[PDB]
Amino acid sequence: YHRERSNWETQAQAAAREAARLEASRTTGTGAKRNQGSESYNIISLNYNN
Amino acid sequence: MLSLNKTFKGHLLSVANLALHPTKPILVTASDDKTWKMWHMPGGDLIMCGEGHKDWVAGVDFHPAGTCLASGGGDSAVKIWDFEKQRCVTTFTDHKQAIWSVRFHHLGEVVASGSLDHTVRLWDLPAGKCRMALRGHVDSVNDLAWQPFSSSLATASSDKTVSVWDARAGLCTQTYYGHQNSCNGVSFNILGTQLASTDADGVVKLWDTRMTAEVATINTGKHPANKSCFDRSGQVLAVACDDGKVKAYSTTDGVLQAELAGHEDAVQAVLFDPAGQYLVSCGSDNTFRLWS
Amino acid sequence: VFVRNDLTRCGQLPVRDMTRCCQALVPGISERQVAAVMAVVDPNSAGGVDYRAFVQKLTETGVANPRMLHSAPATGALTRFGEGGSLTAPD
Amino acid sequence: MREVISIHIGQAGIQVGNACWELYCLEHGIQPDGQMPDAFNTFFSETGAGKHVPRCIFLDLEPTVVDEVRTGTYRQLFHPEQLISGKEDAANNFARGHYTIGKEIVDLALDRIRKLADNCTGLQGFLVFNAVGGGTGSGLGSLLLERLSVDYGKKSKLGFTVYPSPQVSTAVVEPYNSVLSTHSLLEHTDVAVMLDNEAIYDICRRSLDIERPTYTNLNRLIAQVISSLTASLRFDGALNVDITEFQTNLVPYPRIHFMLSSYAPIISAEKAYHEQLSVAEITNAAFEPASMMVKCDPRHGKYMACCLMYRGDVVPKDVNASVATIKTKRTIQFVDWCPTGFKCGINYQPPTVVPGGDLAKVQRAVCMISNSTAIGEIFSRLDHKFDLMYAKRAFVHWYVGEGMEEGEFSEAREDLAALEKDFEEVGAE
Amino acid sequence: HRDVLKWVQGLDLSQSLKNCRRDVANGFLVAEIFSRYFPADIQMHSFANAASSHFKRDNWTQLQAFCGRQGINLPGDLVEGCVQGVHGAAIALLEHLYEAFTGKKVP
Amino acid sequence: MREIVHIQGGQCGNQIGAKFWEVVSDEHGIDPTGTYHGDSDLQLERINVYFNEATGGRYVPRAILMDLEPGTMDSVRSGPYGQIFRPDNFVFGQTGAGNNWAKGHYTEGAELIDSVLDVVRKEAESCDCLQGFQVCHSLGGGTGSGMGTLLISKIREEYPDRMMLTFSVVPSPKVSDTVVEPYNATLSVHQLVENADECMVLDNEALYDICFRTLKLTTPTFGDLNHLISAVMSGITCCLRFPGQLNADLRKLAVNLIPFPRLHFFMVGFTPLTSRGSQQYRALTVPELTQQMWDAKNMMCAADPRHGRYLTASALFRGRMSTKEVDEQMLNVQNKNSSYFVEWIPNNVKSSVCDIPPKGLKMSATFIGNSTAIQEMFKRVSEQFTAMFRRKAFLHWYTGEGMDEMEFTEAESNMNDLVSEYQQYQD
Ligand SMILES: Nc1nc2c(ncn2[C@@H]2O[C@H](COP(=O)(O)OP(=O)(O)OP(=O)(O)O)[C@@H](O)[C@H]2O)c(=O)[nH]1
Ligand SMILES: Nc1nc2c(ncn2[C@@H]2O[C@H](COP(=O)(O)OP(=O)(O)O)[C@@H](O)[C@H]2O)c(=O)[nH]1
Ligand SMILES: [Mg+2]
Repeated sequence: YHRERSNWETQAQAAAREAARLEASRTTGTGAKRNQGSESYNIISLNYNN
Repeated sequence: MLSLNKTFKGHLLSVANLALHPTKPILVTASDDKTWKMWHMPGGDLIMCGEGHKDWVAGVDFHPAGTCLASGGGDSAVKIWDFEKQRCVTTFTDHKQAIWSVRFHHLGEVVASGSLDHTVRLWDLPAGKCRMALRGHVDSVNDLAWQPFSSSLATASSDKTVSVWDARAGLCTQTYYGHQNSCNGVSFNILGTQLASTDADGVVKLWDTRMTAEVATINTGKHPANKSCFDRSGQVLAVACDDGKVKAYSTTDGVLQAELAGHEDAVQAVLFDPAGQYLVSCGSDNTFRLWS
Repeated sequence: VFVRNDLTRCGQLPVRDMTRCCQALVPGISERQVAAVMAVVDPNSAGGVDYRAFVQKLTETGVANPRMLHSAPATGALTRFGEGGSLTAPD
Repeated sequence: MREVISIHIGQAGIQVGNACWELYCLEHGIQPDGQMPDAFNTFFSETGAGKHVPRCIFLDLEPTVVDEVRTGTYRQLFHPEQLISGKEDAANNFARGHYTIGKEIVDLALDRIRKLADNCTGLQGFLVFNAVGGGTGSGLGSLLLERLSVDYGKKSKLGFTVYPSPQVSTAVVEPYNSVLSTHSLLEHTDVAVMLDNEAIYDICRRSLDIERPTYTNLNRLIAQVISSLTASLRFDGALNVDITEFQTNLVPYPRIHFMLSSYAPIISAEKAYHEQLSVAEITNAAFEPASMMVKCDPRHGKYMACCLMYRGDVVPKDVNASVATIKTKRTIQFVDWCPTGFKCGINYQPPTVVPGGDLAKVQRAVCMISNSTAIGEIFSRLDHKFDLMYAKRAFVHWYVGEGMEEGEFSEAREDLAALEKDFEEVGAE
Repeated sequence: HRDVLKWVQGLDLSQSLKNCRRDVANGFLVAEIFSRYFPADIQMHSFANAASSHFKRDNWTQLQAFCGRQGINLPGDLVEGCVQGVHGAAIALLEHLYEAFTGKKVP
Repeated sequence: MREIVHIQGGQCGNQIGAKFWEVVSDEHGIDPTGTYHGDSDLQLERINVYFNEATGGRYVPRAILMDLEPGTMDSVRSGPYGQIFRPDNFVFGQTGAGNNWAKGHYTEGAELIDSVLDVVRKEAESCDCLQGFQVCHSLGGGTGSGMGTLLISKIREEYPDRMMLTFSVVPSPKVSDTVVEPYNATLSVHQLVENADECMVLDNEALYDICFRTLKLTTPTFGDLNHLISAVMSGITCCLRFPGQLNADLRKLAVNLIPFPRLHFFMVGFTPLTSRGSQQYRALTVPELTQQMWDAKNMMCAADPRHGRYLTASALFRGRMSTKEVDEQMLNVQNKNSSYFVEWIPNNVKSSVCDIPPKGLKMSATFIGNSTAIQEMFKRVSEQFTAMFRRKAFLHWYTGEGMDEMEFTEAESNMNDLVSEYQQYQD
């Protein structure tokens, strides 16, 4: 039981680390800085970003 | 061009003998399960089945018209069944010894039958009585056949004697002792000129009607060959063996030509379809697989 | 049915209106029976719930056999599809 | 008194009977406990004091549907000895349900019928529910109806049978089972009402507006058809009909005993308030091909006789106005040798509404059961199916080894072929 | 060969031969033949059809005891070869029984 | 009331059986101690199909575990849910087959086959009416293949009217666990044709395809493959243990999936196999089950259904569903691609609806399909067998145990008989 639980814990920890990296990159805004617009306002409807 | 393409089964015990319809692609087999089953080559499925024999059905035979099928069993019973209504017309049990083989006449009126009483009897479907009984062998008559035109009846038994007879008068014309051991099956040619004898030596010997000249002598497997047949093409002779092999010997191409080892047990029946390309073989493995 | 009875395009309908909708869908539901599902779906709502949430919760919590509703008032063997030797635990 | 004995065979029989007896206990006010808090004598035999039991037997070879009645919401209603279950099912095999596994359970079935028949004084007939696409319904239903004819002579038998659909069906060997069961019900059943699940599926989708109908939805509005057939026996009305009245106005020949079915007002409550259900408007919905309970086109055939079962607030005047406007419509068509092809039956009770069904509370209703030559289309579609499979002996060794001989397939094929020939020549001008 | 195959078919045994060497190894087929030739002496009730070595030895021991009582002789070496499954011992025992029960010749 | 007797052979069958008895006893609510801890009354209604009531209220599984290696039954005692089994049914050998079909079938398996039949006869007579015999074993091994097929031959002769279920795992195309697989596989399937009423083919490298592509398991444990196998075997016997709208036992599945007697080799697959990342994004609906069921990557055999036409099919649906909307998916899948379905069988698909879903899962389905494409993984084994046997290699470890070379030509020809009759229906 300990061996197979360790195997599943390694799988779930790899998955959770990947999910945590993606969530951190989404929250801090570093990810898709290629796709991030400039000037910090909506260019179509002239309203401030939130 | 002889390989395995289709298989036909449906019997619990060993298959004793088999035959084909005279002008239809249907094979009727008689096995040790006390039944006779007809199957279709193109589909592999059964069409008709008949039961009622008390013991193992030793052999089956069909008339030239194919209306009446005879079945000789191990309980000394010869049952004649009509395929049009699936009705057993007659059940002759006058013999007290085991019956081996049957052969209908040219017109199909009467059929000769061999028993273990060292005699060959003649039975009629309408009369149901013995018309003529002949005795020319000291052992059980294993096979009987009739010529297509004349009254040349060939009887093969375990006494190593093939008897050519005139059974209408109840007399034997002559007997030939070419076989070195017991004989199980005599297969005529397309005409009545040549007859091939089976033996425990394992040789396909095709003697003449009266000259008895062995034109070709060939060897078979170690076990004794039991069943023989001649293809309608006039150049191929099929011989089963009890070692699990069916040999197709060519008359004009190097004697032995083809060997089929698809079977796994002793084969006791071999025939060729009327088309001329496919052979129907039986065996002790309860699989009457038709070779292409 | 709830959209048809909703007159203001709210997304919410009151208790009597949803009782009428439930009776239209199938006759014989009591107003108390509707209100119990109202309280289950949205506890702190003063009046009226989302009929989308109501239908969604009923369709997600519906069962095939009326016998097995009795257990309604440990995750499962097949629901994991992994940790195959970790199904249950010793002691 | 008037009494009918309902015999439900097979998985379709038990679940249709579950929905049917749910409706009948609600009509008379019988609680599921079995106690009412004189019309009930048609379907219920009042045992002593304070208890009414169904006049039914629920027989199936598999136990898995008999037991859910025994532990459902109707534990105390049914007599425990009338629900008959076996060890193993026929398993979609006509040979099993008829010869091998069905013979040892029909002897207990006839004993239960004999106790039910002797209790009732005047027995009107036997209503048989079975599925010809299954093993027990086709197989055991055959052997039971063989015994019912030889033992209870001249007593009427009505067959509300579920017949396989052309488009979609739930099994593979239904063309074998239904074709063999055709000979069983051709010579024995006095009335055979054809039900097709695909047609009831399409009825539910376009009338009740249910995109995903279920077997429970289907059996609930099959029950309204069965109830309206027997509604005149239980409750009084202007134009009373009986079981013997039902045959003599529908079947003109002994070998033609197949009829369709159509229940015209089938609406949800959102449909109901905007619909002014008049007698003429409902009767036009009865003869609509879409409202038929079997997937056949009455336009393709022609009507032979029809039966109109009206319920509720129906005056005997406007039923005749509905008949007159139907006759003048050219879309329907009648045989020339039946100039008065209508049977009208009016009852004075609106149909009951089950708490739990998709049907609304309506004031008037119509069940229309008609004999026509369009039923030759129904048998012709599975005639092509059975001839296709039997041509190369597929799915035959399951039948041959289980007692049945090979010749019973071709005899049932010729019997079905002769039934097609009768339907074509009788309606011919 | 053909004579012993005809003889074993004529008794109409429940067991089918096929591979006869493996078929007659357990002793059920030879027990059936002996029971047909002596219905009162040998019954199929006292024999177990199984591939177990102990049950095989039990069946062949009963057969040996009863045939020794009745005078019919089969080789013990052939019995050992049959229970060990060597090729040809089963065949030779079959022809020996064929000659012993109803006497004919071997070619 | 329609009892199923489970029999396991070899290292694989005991490991398959250990996960099988974990899954079934979980949805029945049976603890490893032996008591009952369920929360619904539906579990105790039909529990005698798999568990025998004992003294004190304990439930003991109807399992017979056999192997010629005695250490392997120590592994099933060591496994979880290992103390529920009766110690008497743990019939054990001493020597071990060692990947030899002949050692398990004639020489070393014969001394143990008397006691296995002793407990099978004891177990069958205890219950009221048998519904069939369920066996899970290997074909590439020596115990599950040699001793298994001798047992299947023995219990078919003694009990001829009872059904047979073989969840036999077959040797793999790509990578093989042992060299002598085609010798054991061809000899096992020769005995399976005339004995097994229906056979269900599993492959390990088809299971690895499920665990990698669909389940997104980066390192699948060897017991995770048995979880997928146990999910299917619990689904075949679904309608017996639980009520449903359309019921179908193992006999009704046999009469619909088997048009001709020798064509009883199926390939199967469990439907709602979803990863945990994609768990939240998929709507657990009936159409999402049906098209994923018919997908080639779900099926647990190496044979691809796209190559050959479907002969018959069977669907076993569990949970809250609609009968029309289940059935219309089966008519739709027969018309959108009609080339993959045989023409002389109308309505190739059978469907059953069960009302009790698996525990923790809202709705599931199980597929069984008889196809003429299953000959691809028998011609492949015949390709492996004809290479080895023609040079008579690896044969002295088979001919030393009593069998001759003629028995190899029996299985070689009978393997080629099955692929001949499957091929002529593909045309
Ligand atoms: N209309 C309707 N048909 C049903 C219902 N239940 C089952 N059926 C029909 O039953 C057919 C299947 O055959 P079954 O009735 O289940 O077979 P059986 O009578 O139980 O016989 P066995 O299966 O051998 O036990 C299907 O084609 C369905 O159309 C139902 O509740 N309503
Ligand atoms: N899916 C699966 N396959 C297994 C398992 N155990 C063994 N196998 C397979 O079975 C084959 C070997 O069978 P084996 O256990 O040695 O059979 P035996 O020696 O006859 O008892 C190998 O190809 C393995 O891949 C298991 O738990 N699950
Ligand atoms: Mg059923």
